[PDB]
Amino acid sequence: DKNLLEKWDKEYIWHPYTQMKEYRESKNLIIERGEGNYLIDIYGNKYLDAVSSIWCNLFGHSRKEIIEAIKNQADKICHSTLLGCGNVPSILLAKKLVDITPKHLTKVFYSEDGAEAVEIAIKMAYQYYVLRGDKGRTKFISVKEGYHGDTVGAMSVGGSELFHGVFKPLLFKGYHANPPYEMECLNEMISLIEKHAEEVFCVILEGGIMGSAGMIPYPDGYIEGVAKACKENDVIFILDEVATGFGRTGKMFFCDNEELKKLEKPDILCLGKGLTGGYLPLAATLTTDEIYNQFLGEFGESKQLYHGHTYTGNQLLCSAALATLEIFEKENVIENIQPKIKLFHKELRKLKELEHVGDVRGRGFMVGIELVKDKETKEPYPYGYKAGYRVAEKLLEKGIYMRPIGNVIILVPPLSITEKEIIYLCDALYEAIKEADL
Amino acid sequence: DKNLLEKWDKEYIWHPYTQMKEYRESKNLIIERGEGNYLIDIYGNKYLDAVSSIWCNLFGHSRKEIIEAIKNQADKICHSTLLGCGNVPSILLAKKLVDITPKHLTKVFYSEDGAEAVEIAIKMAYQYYVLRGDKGRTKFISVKEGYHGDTVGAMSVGGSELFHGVFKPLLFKGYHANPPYEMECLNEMISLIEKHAEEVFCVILEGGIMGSAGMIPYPDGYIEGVAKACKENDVIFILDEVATGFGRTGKMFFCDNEELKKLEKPDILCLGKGLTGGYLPLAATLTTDEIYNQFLGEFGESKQLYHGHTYTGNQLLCSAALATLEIFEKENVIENIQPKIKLFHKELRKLKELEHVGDVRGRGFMVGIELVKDKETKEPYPYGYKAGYRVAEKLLEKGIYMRPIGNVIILVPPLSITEKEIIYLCDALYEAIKEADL
Ligand SMILES: [Mg+2]
Ligand SMILES: [Mg+2]
Ligand SMILES: [Mg+2]
Repeated sequence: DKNLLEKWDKEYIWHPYTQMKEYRESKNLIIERGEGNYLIDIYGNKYLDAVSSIWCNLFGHSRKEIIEAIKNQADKICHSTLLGCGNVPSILLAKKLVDITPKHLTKVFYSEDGAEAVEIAIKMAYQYYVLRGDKGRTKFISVKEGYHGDTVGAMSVGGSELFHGVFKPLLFKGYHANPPYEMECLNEMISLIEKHAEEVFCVILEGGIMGSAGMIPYPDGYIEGVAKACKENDVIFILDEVATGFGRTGKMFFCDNEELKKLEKPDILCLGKGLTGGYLPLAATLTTDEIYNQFLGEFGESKQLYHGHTYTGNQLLCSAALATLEIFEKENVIENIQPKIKLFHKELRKLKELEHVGDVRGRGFMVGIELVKDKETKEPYPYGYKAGYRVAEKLLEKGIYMRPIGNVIILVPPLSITEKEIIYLCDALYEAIKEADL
Repeated sequence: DKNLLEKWDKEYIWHPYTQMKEYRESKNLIIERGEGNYLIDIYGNKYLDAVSSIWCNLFGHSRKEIIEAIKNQADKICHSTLLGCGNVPSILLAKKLVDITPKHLTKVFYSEDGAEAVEIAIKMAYQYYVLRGDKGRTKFISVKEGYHGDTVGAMSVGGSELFHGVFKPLLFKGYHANPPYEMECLNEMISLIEKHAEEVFCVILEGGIMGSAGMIPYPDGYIEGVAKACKENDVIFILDEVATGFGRTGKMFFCDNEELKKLEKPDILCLGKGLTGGYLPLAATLTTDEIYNQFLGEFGESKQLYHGHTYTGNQLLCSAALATLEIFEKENVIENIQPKIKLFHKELRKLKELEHVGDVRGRGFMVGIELVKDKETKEPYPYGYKAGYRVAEKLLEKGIYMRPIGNVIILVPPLSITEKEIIYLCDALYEAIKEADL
C-alpha cells in the first residue's frame, strides 16, 4: 500500500544526510526495483541513476554476473570469520586486488565502508611509527574541504567544516592546506609537509578529485608533487580512492600513474563504493609490505593490529566484488568507456553558456556543475536557497535522479551509461537549469 | 587448489585481530561452506560453530528463509540510496525494529557495523545537546574494559586498554568507572554521573554483559540504577546491544526489562551482528523522538545530522534482517531457547571442578570460562602463553571451533544449537581443558 509505505518511511526512518522536517513534507522517491541504468519507484516510474546511487553503481541495477555470484555464494555460506580463520572468496579476491593495483601494494585488510577503510589506514599509519620507534608523530596533514567519511577518525582527517565542524571537540587535530585547486597550492602543501614532517603520521588526499567538495579535480601534478614530498620527508601517504576507484575517472585507479608508481606511492590505498559494482558494502585498505612488516612478532609482544569488525571479509560481499572484477577483465571496461567519457565532456560544454552556470569541472564520469547567482561576480546562492535541488526537481520530471551538493549539480553516471543516455542527460540538464528558479 | 589457497591467504590478507607472524606459521581453518550449526572447511571437515562466527550467527549457516530473502531481493534491486530517497525493505524493517523494541524507541538510523552504530549514537548525543543549547557537554562516562568497536569514536568511549591503549593521542577523553563487576561499584558510577553530569553528553554501557572483557555479566540492578541516574541527572544513556541483541542473553534485548521500560531508558540503543541472523553486515541506532526532534528545522538552519555512508539501508542487508525477525516471530524463538539455555548452564557446572578453571560466568548463551594457573590464588597465565588458544586447539580436534580472548574460553553458540550439540560441546570442553598444557 503506497500511502502506508510513504507514511512508515517518514515515521520510522531517520534518513542519512537529510533534514527530516523537509523530507516529511515532500513526495520522495521510494525505490522498489531497478533495471539497467534505471531506478524504478513504487509507482512504476523509471529514473536514470545519474549519480549512481551516490557514486557506487558501476554497471546498472540488473547486472546478472554480480547477482548470480551473490546467490551462488549464499547457497554455500554467507559468512564465516577472518579473525584467525580464512574463507575462500576473501582469499581469491585479495589476490585479484593485489594483482590489479600498483606493484608496491601487496597486502589487503578488508572492511565494509570507505570511512572504516580510512580509519584503518589512519590506525595503521599511526601505529606503524610507534612500532618503528618514532616519537611524537600524532598529527596529520590533509586539505580543507576534503572528505573521507563521517566516523570520528574520518571526520578528523577530513576538512568538511559544514558537515563535521560541530564535532571539533571530539576530533584529533592536525594541519589542513588550502583546497588544492607548480601552482601556489602545491607549494603550500609541500611547505606544510617540510615544516611538520617529524610530527605527522600521514598526509591523506582523495584520488585526484574532491567529491563531496563538489567534484573539484586536483590540478595535474598535484598528487605527484605531494607524494614526492612525502617520500622526501619520510611521511606515509594515504590515497582515498573510495569514490575514484574502479574506473570512474577514466582509469582503473587514480594511482595507476607512472609517476606515483615510480615513487611507490601511495603507501596506503583505500577502496570502497564501486568495489562490489554498487551492490553491497565492501571496502579495502591496501598497504606496502613495509607497513605490514612492522606489525609482525610473537603473540605476547602485542604488536598485531587489534582491529577488525565482525563481518570482515564476509563471503557475500566478496562474491559481489569478484564478479565485478571479472566484468572489468572480460568486457574490457576501461577501454570501452573511453568514447563515452569523450562524448560526455563534449555534451557538457554547452552548459558553460547558461546564465547561472559558474563552472563545469571534473574527471571522467565524475562531474560537477556549479550554479551561481552572478556569472561575473561568481557570487553563490545562499545555502538555504537549495539551488541544486531546484535543478534536481526539474530533472526528476524528465526521468532523471540527480542528488546535488549545495550549489553544485553532481553527475556520477554508471560506467554502463549509454551514449544515447549521455546525450539525453546533458540536454535535459540544459533545459532543467533554464527552467529552475535561479 | 588447497595449497595455493593457504599460500594466498597468508601472502595477501592482513587478517583482523591476528598476529600474522603466527598465522603464517600455522595450519588455519579455511571455510568453504556451512550446514546447520557447522562450518565446513576446504578439506570437507565439519566444526561446530561454538562462537557463532564471532557472535553474529543465530540460526546456523544454511537457514533457508534468510538465504531465500537475500536471493529474492537481489532479483529486484541490491542497492539504492536512503540519502533523500527511500527503499521498500528498509521501510518494512524500520517498522518491525520500532515495533519489537521498547516503546520509547521510535526512530531507526541504519549503518553497516556495530562500531558505526555506536559512532552515530555518540554523534547524536553530542549534537543533541549542542542543538538544545547546552554548553560544554564534551565528555562521556563509560567503564574500564568495556568495548564498543575499533574506530576512533568507538575506541574513545570503550575501555579496552590492550586493544586501543596505543591510540590514546587520537582519542577524545572522558571518565571510566571501574568494571561493573557490587553495590559499591554501582554507587561509584552513580557518583561519577552526579559529579560530571553537566559536562557529559552520554553514559554508554554494553547490554548486560561485557563481551570482549571475557563475557562478564553486569550484576543484576546495575544497568537499571545507571539508567535511573541518567534520567535524574539529565544525561543521555546509550546501550550497546550489538552483541546481546536478538536473543543471545535469553531475552530478545537486554533492554526488554520492565524497569528500564518504565524509565524510558536507554535513550539510544545500538544493534548489529545477529540483526541479519549472521549473514550480512547491518547495524542500527534506535532513538527516542526527543533526540530526533532536536535535529528538525528548515534546511538552511543546518541542524540535520550530516552522517550516512553510501550503503545506509542497503536492500540486501535489510532483506536478511526481515527474514531474521520473521523467524523470531513464526518459530517462537525466545520461548523455545529457554530449556536449551537451562541445559547449557547445567552442563557447564562440571567445569567448575577442574584444576585450571577459575570462573564460569555469563548470561544465557554468552559464557566465559576463565583459565587460571592457580585456583587458590586466581593467578593468570601470562598473555604470551595463549592458554585459551591451547584449549581451542584441543577443541578443534574434537570438531569444535572456539575463539578465546586471552585466558577466557568464549562460548557464544547459535540459538539453533541442539540439546545434543550442547551436551557434546560441554563434555568436549571438559576433556579439552584436561588435555591442554595448563
Ligand atoms: Mg598491487
Ligand atoms: Mg544535441
Ligand atoms: Mg520501539
